Amino acid sequence: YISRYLTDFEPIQCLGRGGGVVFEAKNKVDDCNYAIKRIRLPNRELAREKVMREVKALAKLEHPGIVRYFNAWLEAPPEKWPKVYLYIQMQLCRKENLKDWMNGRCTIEERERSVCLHIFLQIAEAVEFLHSKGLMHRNLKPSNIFFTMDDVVKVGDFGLVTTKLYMSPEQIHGNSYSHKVDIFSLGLILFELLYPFSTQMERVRTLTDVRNLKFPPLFTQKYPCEYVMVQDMLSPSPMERPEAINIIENAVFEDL
Ligand SMILES: Cc1nc(N)c2c(-c3ccc(NC(=O)[C@H](O)c4cccc(C(F)(F)F)c4)cc3C)cn(C)c2n1
Repeated sequence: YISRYLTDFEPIQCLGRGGGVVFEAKNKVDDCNYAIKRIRLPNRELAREKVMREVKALAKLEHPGIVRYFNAWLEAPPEKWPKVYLYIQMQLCRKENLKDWMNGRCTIEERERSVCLHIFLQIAEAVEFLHSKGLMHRNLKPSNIFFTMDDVVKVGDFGLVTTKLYMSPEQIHGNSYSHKVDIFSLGLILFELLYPFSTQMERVRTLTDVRNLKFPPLFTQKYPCEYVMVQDMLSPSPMERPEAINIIENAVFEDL
């Protein structure tokens, strides 16, 4: 038995904690560094065949807000001590993610209104695209939103499933039946972009409050239009929240 991953790539480090795993690996033939994700597949035939049906439909996706796909492949290695792993090879993004970007700019000066909305609009446009193809991200949060080396915003890892601060409440109690879950996540992200934080304590407290529609008074005054958008997006009743498309069309972006 030969391992495809081990022959063709020389591993660099880990990028993603798994509960699967995400490595940085140089491809030997093309000398480029990729984000490789090793999933352990289920034992069940009909669980596996549902994952595979997914990679099939995600492979087809092309959008500027979706990380660039390269390859997907299976390995069934011998028992170290019937396990089959799925590898996906993705464009390696900039190591500074949206959390890191935000953590480095803790003054309203550094959070240039126009830059923030631009960043957000990309995240929103990506989510529209996914929804238009009857797909939901279900994993939007600043730690899983990236920039390319070309400095383009990408919605991060999603799909292929076997911190809860950005999940909608219905996502946290029952299965996340609705695709509106993504609209909720967007609500928080838009706010957090426009309103920097000094401490971790302050951030947890303030977001936890905004979830319950208890907005800082300086925010409500400083950004009146955004405040109504973020109120809509955070509607406790999913059916009340706007569609992805409705947010893009909002006049706040019109001329930028
Ligand atoms: C520096 C860096 N760059 C990355 N791209 C990632 C990623 C990062 C981003 C996106 C994704 N996957 C996807 O977007 C989707 O799963 C997907 C899209 C399109 C096709 C496919 C297909 F392969 F067909 F299944 C999957 C995965 C990782 C592993 C995670 N981390 C921690 C990263 N760090």
